[PDB]
Amino acid sequence: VSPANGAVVGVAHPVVVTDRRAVERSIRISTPHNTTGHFEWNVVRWVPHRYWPPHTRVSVGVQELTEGFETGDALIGVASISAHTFTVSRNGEVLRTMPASLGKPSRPTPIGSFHAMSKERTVVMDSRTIGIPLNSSDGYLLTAHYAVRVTWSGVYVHANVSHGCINLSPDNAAWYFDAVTVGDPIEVVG
Repeated sequence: VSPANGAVVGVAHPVVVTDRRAVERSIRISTPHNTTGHFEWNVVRWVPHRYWPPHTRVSVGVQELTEGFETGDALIGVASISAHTFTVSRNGEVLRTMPASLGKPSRPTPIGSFHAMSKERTVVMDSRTIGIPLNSSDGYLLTAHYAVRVTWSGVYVHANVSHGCINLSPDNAAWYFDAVTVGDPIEVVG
């Protein structure tokens, strides 16, 4: 079961647990206002309906085991294909509307509602590593700085960008990296 014990995460962070109805029954999310959500699939995860309440203690019961974590500030990022922005708000107020490169017109950033999965100060991205040659237009070999993993499928926040990834200036990517915490909502919309 993840997040780990005591871990202070953001508000889009799902709980991950490693008959489909039968293990669902053996799990329950206990919150101060009994927050509702649903199961999504092995390994099953539970997502809150409109997020977690900020600064709320969450405990997960799964069988004879209970574990609990905390939520911090409500820091929300929204990526607009059409506005060409990444906008980061924290508790209502917006901190930065930042210009962003969201994929490329061939492969723009996939619409969805996600969370920051991890933080890596620099990450090298070689298309050869997943079977894509460098002589391709959708090919690359670069070091990404201040990379925040959006999806399992390879979107990173870190312009002809491939894999759907989100590109910002270094000043803005550094800040978001500073601002963001594991769990924070990243929203891809129009």
